[PDB]
Amino acid sequence: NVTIYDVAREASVSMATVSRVVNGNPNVKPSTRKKVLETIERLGYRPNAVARGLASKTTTVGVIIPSNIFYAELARGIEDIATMYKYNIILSNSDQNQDKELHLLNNMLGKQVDGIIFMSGNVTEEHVEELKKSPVPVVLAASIESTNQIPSVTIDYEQAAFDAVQSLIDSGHKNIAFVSGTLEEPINHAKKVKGYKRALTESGLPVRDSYIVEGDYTYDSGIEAVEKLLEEDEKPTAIFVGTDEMALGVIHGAQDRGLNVPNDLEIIGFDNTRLSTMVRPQLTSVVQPMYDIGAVAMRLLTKYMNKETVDSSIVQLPHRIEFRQSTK
Repeated sequence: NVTIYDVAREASVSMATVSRVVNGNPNVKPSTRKKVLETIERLGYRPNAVARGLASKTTTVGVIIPSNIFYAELARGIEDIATMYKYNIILSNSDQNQDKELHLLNNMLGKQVDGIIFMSGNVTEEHVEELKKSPVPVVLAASIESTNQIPSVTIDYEQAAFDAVQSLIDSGHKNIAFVSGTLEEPINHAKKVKGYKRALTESGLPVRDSYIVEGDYTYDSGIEAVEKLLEEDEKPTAIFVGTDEMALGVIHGAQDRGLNVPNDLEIIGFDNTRLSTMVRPQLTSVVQPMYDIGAVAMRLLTKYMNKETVDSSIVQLPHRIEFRQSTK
């Protein structure tokens, strides 16, 4: 676990000075000795290599993650398998794709065995090519790429969309819109949009291009997008929304236009964020099983880092929908 280097950093001296103190050099300022000795005791540094190696090794895993809540459960899920697998977790918050890609080349100088679990809200194509570099195998969690060379553990977004929209239809709505995150992202253009379309097709419903409004993942775009849809000639009576945060906007814009949300306009969102229970018509919304996704992820990774069979990439766990008050 612990090197000369670790000690020298911690006591703010050079490696050569930690050795000097390890070797009992007598002309080391004794304040220096003192601090270097306490750092040694404190960190648990042994000067004997055969002992230092004996206390250590064991198979470790980097985890790159944006950590509010639905992120936390994904963590717990990973942590819980590391724990019984007796592996170790390097966790690290990264948000900016610049922060994201450093962490990659970053913990990429990891340690014994090694492998990496990655989760981002979308994919850099850069990202698809840095993953492929790293010798250690990478598993995507709650992240897709269309780059289906990267093993991924997620829900079925397209079916989850489909399922979100189906409940609207089962409830009598003909005129149902979608409010998406940035379409460029495959969660959107390639899944929730498909599932939304298909839900409409399979019940022989019109698939208007104007019922599909693109937001930016903020609460406002959410608000803007309702303004737009509410200006349509025949207005939607129900709206699927690609994330919760935008959906709070959509409920609120409607409530600002005098519309009762269940009664004039049913709304459903995605992920089951803290916010879904922080609006008043409480947002019925799609629950990913994030604990499982991180667990199953960690296992997947493991079956790679050990080199074995089974199907990757297409690991899709089930989702469900928490029906709350923003549907009838």
